[PDB]
Amino acid sequence: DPILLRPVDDLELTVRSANCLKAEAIHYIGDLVQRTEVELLKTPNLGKKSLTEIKDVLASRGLSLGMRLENWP
Amino acid sequence: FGIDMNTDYTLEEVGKQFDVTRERIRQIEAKALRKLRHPSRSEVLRSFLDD
DNA sequence: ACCGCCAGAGGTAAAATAGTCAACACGCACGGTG
DNA sequence: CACCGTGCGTGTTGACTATTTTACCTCTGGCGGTGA
Repeated sequence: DPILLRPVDDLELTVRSANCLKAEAIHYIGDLVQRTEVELLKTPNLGKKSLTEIKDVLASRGLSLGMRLENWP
Repeated sequence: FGIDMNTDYTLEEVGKQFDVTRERIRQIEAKALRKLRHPSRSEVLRSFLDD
């Protein structure tokens, strides 16, 4: 989807969440959505509030977790 | 900048009213600018950018 | 017809002011542990 | 649920450089006095 390949910067996340993503080196939303709640919690320095924010922002645009993508990019 | 007013007040008077020493008010102004800069808040203002 | 005289318009100095670039307290706030 | 240990946003100097005006020389137009 055109929206997924956009970088996480446009996702309008917090500074701590942005730093966590940078540490995870997740470029595209398409790659991020493939993951799940537990896998996201595996990331250090990230608590329940950050994951809740990520879920809320993904749901605002209608995005969620669990969708498996192939040949992406 | 002077939006809805009659002078482009410099930082000194803005600090007088907002109590500070320039560098903080400079700080407040830059955040706002980088903010209005990201997409999702500057598409129509971009349109007004003759291209 | 000529010749000495006057004032408006530029290039370079110099003083003043504004914008630019890295540390310390301090109070919330998040995360570990019980 | 409760308590304590860091993280981090929120307010604070000092030294440096880039406009900005203001004033000082110099060109170069205009000008009027004086003359069968």
